[PDB]
Amino acid sequence: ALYEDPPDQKTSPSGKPATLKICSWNVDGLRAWIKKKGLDWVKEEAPDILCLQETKCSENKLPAELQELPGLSHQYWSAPSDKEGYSGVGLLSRQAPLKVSYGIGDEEHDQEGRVIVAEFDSFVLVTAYVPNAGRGLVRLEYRQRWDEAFRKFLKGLASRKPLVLCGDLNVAHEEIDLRNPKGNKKNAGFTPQERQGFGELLQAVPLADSFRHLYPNTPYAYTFWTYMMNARSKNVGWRLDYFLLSHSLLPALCDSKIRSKALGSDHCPITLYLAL
DNA sequence: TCGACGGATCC
DNA sequence: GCTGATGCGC
DNA sequence: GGATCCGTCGATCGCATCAGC
Ligand SMILES: [Mn+2]
Ligand SMILES: [Mn+2]
Repeated sequence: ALYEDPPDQKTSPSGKPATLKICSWNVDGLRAWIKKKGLDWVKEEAPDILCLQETKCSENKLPAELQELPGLSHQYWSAPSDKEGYSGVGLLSRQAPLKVSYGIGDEEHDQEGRVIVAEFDSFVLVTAYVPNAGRGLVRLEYRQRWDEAFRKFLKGLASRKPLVLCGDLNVAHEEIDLRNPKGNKKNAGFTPQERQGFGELLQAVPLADSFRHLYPNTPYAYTFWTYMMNARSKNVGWRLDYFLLSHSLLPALCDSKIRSKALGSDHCPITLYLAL
């Protein structure tokens, strides 16, 4: 069945108003997404921080519209080191971060422009585009290696500051997180190995699934739909895009949204409200 | 994701 | 710039 | 031996590249 995201809750569990609004979006081709009016949607949402995944766009080719964007003037981009039109992430912020870094510190895993770490006053933001296990599961062996290194990196990071992790984590954690769980247990994104990695990420860092924490029993809430077979119009999709939080920030959590109606990609954007 | 193939296996 | 083919992806 | 089931196994959509010129 179709899904309607509930209204934005903008106070914390103690009624402190939301001070920080982060939006994350796998744009699936940055240039195409801008031509499909993505930035119009971003300007109306007016986030304080905007994280993009799968930009498929070198730093030379970044369209001009992105400079004329003064609510998000501090902009950071990572592209693969030797693979054009593939992967890529960016982070755009209203306020400059204290410190920005690329990758996780493991050469093996830092060649495909997938991770930006931005340290602010009260917390660290990681945005990530996790490697897809691939058709026929060709990259499943590599993904489990990625998962373990990524988990260890985030565990280290969260021991020093509160952590927000957002982005396309390329796994649907539980059967409620996709429309066709039965038909997809040997497919990328829903293998038992990918579901276990997510579980161990939640437990080992530790982190909480912001959206599932607030709506633990809400089905049909998805962030991705394949372009094929008109899946989006039937809401035959997957929840692949997350905000994961240090438990300490759970009392700062106001809401975790899914903007199902914003068009322009095969993912919709997700939006996080925090009281900091 | 879907339909079309199989090759089972029951009524 | 243009065609046609390939890589990638839930 | 005619009908439903049940595991593969191809053809879709969309973006961006590449090879050639
Ligand atoms: Mn994509
Ligand atoms: Mn079946």
